[PDB]
Amino acid sequence: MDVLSKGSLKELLAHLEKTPLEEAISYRIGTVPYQNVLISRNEYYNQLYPDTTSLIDGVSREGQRNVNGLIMSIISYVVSGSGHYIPNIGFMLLRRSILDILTKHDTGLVTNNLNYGIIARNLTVSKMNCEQRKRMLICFKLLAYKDGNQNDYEIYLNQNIPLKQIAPNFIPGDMRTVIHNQDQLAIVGIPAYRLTQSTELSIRDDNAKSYKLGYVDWYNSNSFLRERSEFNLIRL
Amino acid sequence: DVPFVQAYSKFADDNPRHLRVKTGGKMANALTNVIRSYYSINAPAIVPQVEIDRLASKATVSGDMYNSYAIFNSVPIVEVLSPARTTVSIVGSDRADVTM
Amino acid sequence: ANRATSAFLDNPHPVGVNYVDEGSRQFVAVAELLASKLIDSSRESDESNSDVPFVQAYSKFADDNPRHLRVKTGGKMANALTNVIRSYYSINAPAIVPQVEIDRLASKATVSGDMYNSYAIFNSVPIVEVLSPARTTVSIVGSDRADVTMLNTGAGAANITFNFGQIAETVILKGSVPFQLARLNQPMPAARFTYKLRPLDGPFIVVLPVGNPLVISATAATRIQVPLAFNKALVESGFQTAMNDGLFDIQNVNYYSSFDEFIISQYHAQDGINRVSTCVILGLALQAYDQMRRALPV
Amino acid sequence: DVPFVQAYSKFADDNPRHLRVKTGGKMANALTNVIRSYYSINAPAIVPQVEIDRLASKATVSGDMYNSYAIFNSVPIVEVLSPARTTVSIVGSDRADVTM
Amino acid sequence: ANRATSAFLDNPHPVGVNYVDEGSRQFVAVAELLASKLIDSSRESDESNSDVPFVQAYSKFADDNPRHLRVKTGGKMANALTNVIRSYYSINAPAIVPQVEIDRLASKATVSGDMYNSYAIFNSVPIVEVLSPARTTVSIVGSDRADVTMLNTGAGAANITFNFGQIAETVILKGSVPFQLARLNQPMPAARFTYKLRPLDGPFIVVLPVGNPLVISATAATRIQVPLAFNKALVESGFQTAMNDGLFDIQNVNYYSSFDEFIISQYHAQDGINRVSTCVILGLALQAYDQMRRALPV
Amino acid sequence: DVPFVQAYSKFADDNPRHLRVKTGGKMANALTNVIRSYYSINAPAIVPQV
Amino acid sequence: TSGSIINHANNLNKVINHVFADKPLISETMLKILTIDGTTGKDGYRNWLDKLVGHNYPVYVEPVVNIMNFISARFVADSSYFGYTNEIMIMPNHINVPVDDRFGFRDSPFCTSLPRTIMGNDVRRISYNVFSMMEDIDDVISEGFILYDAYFNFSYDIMTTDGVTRLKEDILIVTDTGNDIKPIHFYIYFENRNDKKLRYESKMNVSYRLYIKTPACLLPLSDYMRAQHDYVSPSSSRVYIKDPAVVYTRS
Amino acid sequence: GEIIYDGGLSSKLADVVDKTTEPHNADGAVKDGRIAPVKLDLEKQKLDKL
Amino acid sequence: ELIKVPTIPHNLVLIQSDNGKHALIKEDLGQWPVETGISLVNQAGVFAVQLANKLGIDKPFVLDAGSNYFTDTSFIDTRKYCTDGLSPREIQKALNRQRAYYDRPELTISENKTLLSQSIIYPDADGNDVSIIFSGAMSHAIFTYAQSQWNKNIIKLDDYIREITLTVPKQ
Repeated sequence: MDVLSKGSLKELLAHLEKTPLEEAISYRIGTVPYQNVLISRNEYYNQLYPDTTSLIDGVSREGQRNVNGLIMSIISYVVSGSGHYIPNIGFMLLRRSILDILTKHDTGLVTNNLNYGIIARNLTVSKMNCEQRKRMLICFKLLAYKDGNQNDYEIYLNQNIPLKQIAPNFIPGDMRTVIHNQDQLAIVGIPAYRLTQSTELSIRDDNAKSYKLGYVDWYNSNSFLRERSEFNLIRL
Repeated sequence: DVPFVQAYSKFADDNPRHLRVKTGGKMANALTNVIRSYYSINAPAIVPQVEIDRLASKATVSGDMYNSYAIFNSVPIVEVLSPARTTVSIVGSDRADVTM
Repeated sequence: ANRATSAFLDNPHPVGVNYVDEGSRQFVAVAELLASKLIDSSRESDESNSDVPFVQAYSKFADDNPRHLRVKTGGKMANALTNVIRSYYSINAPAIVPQVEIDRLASKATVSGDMYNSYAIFNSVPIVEVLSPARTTVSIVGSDRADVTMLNTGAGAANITFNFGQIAETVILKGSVPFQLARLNQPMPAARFTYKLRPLDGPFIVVLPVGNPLVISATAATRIQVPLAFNKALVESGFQTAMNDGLFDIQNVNYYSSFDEFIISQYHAQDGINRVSTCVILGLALQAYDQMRRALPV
Repeated sequence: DVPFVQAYSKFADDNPRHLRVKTGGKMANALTNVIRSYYSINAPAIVPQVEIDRLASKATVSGDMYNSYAIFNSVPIVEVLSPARTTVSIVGSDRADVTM
Repeated sequence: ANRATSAFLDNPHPVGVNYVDEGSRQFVAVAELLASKLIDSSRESDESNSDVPFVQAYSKFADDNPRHLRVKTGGKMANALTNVIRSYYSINAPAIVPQVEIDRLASKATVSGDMYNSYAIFNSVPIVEVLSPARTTVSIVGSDRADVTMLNTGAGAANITFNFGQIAETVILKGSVPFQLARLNQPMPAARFTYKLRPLDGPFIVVLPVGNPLVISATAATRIQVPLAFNKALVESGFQTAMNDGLFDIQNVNYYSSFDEFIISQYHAQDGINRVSTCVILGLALQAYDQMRRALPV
Repeated sequence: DVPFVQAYSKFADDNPRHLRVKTGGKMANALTNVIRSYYSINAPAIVPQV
Repeated sequence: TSGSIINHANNLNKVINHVFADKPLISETMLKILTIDGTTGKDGYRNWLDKLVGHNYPVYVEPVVNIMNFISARFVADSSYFGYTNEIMIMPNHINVPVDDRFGFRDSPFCTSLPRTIMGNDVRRISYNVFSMMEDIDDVISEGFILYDAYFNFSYDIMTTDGVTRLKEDILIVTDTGNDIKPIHFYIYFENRNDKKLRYESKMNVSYRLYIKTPACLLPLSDYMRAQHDYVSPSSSRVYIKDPAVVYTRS
Repeated sequence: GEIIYDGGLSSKLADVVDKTTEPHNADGAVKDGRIAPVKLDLEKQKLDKL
Repeated sequence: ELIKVPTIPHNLVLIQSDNGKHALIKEDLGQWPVETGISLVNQAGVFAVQLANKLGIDKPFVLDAGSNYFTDTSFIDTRKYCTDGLSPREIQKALNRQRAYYDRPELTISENKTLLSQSIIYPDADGNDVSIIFSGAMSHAIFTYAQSQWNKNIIKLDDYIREITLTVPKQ
């Protein structure tokens, strides 16, 4: 909820600094992705409604323990609000924040030898919207600049013209580009008037709608409940 | 031209001008872009959400797409299995003529 | 080499040259406006218990108050509109209506009279010529949907040339079985069911293998500038009604199934851009004719 | 668009309007028709002189047509006479090439 | 039979597809505006000994004050304009200028980026094909005025078919001696010196009497929609400067003597409507290039 | 005719009159002679430096 | 419908009350005709207006109709001439926007046109009603937006000296029952580029800036020839006759 | 040394009314021509006037 | 009655900086409040009558500015310099102050005469006198349009008589 509410590059990067990797990953096994399933949408049809499970559905799915699984889990958290199930990551990586995993060399993780085309295919980039596409490219650029693979990032953008049009305009090493950036990246937010409490056809659309509807209640009643648990505890 | 000026001002968020051309404003650009995205999954789909929400707030109409029905007179002929020596031809969609 | 052409494209008769000035265009638009009021006031009067709305509308149209004994013909406007329609169709038709009456009738309402501010899409498929080899038989049936049935009895494949003219915007070709089609001096693509072509690109060559008759369905779209009040449904109804009433009966003219078929034929003939300018005014006149005669049938 | 509105009003005697073609007014028709009559004598002269005089009062100019000069580069070759054996051809107006 | 065609009409290379949106169109109009003000300020700066008016004009054009030690290249606007001209000419040329820079430059002055307000008349003669029978020699020379020299050695009179492009509006034909010309399957009129033709009418047949060569001089006029600021004198001068400066030197492109040949050749090609729209933007950009370089030579 | 009178007076150093030739004054004569001298080396080059 | 009848009755009474207030719109001759039966002047006029609704009577367009219509069209079309605009822009100081630089203003609040894109992205546009109900306004104003769907009244005072160009009041007021934009008054100063003190104040003291489209009434001095206009007065040898009657009484 | 910059009047973006305000329409830069919100005495507990 | 308007409402001011570097011409038509949520055209009509009152074009009028002129002391001038509108002297002072800031020479005699002769009054063929002055665009457009509308009702006496001849009795 908090990650999807951020609407600026500054706010998104600030949030990733304060958020440990534990929030990105999940401890629920979920189901295997890329499965043609029939779900129930009784609002519209009596028959079952076909759909395909993906990594950006907003529901935890099983993921491998390699470097790609950890990166895919982080990107899913940014664009869908929920991560995947990577078994036994270890306390050493869980305490580190998301940005250090993306943009630092002290994590002990070798993020080189990463193919952005393969990762984009696995995350179903063809199904995500402009804001989700923009957030995914931000993670790619941070990973590319840390490992000195700026050429491979440019090659990926050249092959994908639609992604090149909406590419973020910041440079990871320069602070001036971050402050002057005018991108809008807010998936959820408090809307003028309201939105009907009705279901949607797709798994992604319905889960995204559930986040928007619950944001208003989460905004008002989160400070006290979080503080009660935060008090008398040490942060990871 | 008073009625047209009011209507164009609401649609395009700008007054009509004699020297300038009447494109329709940002609503025209958004409407063209969403049409491109609807046709194929390879379309760019570039128009952001903040533009979509700001244009839906101009009028108060529900987005219900299931409150009525329409009849489409197209003839689906999935397959016409034919033995040897028999020749079958399917012509047309609105009215399918099968010659055997 | 054999040549096959669309039946509706041959010999477009000349159109009228009268009633194309600014004053006459205003009269046609005014006729459309007042005819629309007549139909709506007719339904309003029928719905309620008072015929006052109909009397008000008929008084403006016919310059006289309706009477029970007299047949509601339509007045001087009805007579003028019918005669102007005949003049448009053929240059041989007389120009009965004087200009002073047209100007008087055009002063009833304040309309622009501009006939080229909007557009409309027309579905007639122009097949100017299909050139075929000696052992090949080709037949073209239909205008709104053109079915080209091709059979070759030769030993090898035959190349058949299609020419859709330079006026149509897009042409979609569908076949019973997948087939090969490419422009001149271009490699043949793999067999596909559907082809989308720009007619201005050039003549299109289609490969015809032996046996297995291949029939191609053609659908075209053309854009013609028309007034904003143009309604294709009402124009088509007026065309059939005017044809049934004998408004188009005159020596040495061609007859068409639809106004769609009529306006495309004139466009493709020599001096076509100035021909379709008059045909558009005829379309708006027929749209007014359909509405007035439905309210006042004789 | 005020400067354009004022200029068009003086030229056409009618205020510019949206949803209109902006033809040019009565002044455009007169100029078009006098051009037709100037080309040859077979063209009709159908512009009343009252209309011409009324339009000539819109601006104050002398109307003199002999106070300056211009240079025209067309080459007049009225005749080129050659004997029986020779052949002569003339090509062009601005630059006449005579090949003999 | 032998076929003869105009030299400049053969193989028109593809044009660029970048910098054709609304933001880029405004940038070219802004550049044309500010470059024109630069020339006028320089002239007034020569009338009065003070260089202040030129300093103000250069500052608005180049975002910096003129400095005596520097070379006065035109600033960031001149670099953007030069790279934009390169992109329009060929699809192979890259697009260096970022969109952010163009948007910033376009905000200097308030202009309308529409490029369809007015029209311009171009004088290139589009002889698409000339078909001549055996024992006849036909040669075509020129683009602004085409001199078609023909001579037949056979005993019988020959018929030559002229196929001007379906794009030119009017074409005028003059001969050294009076000749006969007519369309397909139409009666042949008496010999005349001059003929005025509409190319849309169709191919034209000319008889060649045996014994003496016949030369036909052709002049054509075509209408292409251009912005109001368009000036053919400035565009033609800018085209030569761009060619001289080396802005059009890209592998696998075709070069033209004048801008009018360039725009006509692209028009007589596939997707000619779309190509001409890009060429019109190139013409206005070249007009800005001509005015700025005359004020600031390098 | 005031705008034309001032322009001619500056150009020709003389006031226009209704009964005179109005040929352009000494500036017109000097311009004619310098054009003659520029074209060929055999021209007199008559007009002095003062 | 009861709603239509109530709306018609209330609107009709408002028209009658306004028409008969101060100098009545209707002369006493028409009142005498409408009060022949016995009804009062207000009542007699009220029933006649109800009857005229839906009339097709042609009404001639008098010259003063056209004059008011012409002025009304220019009021809507050219809003900046009369002190109001249709949209405003609020941006932080650190964001560099292209502004009009013809008048030599220090931190000019005018732009030739409001930017379509800033730093490669389209500027967010929010309607005033949506902006009034926003509770996350603190996050939104960080990026910058354009307020539209409202009419904004503004005034400016051009000061001859040099100083910090600032607004008279704060940009916005935040209350529990919605947000609002405070009245806009500009203090525009001419710029001396080499004043380090006033340059630092502009960068540091003011944090947010408001931008509007440049008023068309303003015109630089170098373009004074654009203000040349022609007026035509009739000939002085004209006599105007007050009583054009052509006959006398026999007497 | 000489003092060039030492501070000055600082412009504040927002005026946060630290008190409860009854509902109101637009006033200031935008003036609302519609009628003010109607204060309705609804949801009474003890039944008065019935 | 038909009122006669002596002067033209230019509605122009000149604002220049103290150092003289920058100057501008501003047209002041006033400030008119606009209320949102209701139709703008209805408010425009109310302000239109007040605007016409300010410009003095509400009632039928005929402009007489022909006598608002003076003649220069030069012998070859023989031109009428209009008094109405923004005076060219103010533009000359503003331009001279601008040149002083840049250390440019002041306006020479030739340019001074050209600038001060910009506003003129000259007669046309029909006998009317045309005034060329410095004025605002909207003030010019509104004033000239109202002039055209009122002029439609001004007709010659002989034309008026011809319209009322049939109604005149014999007694």
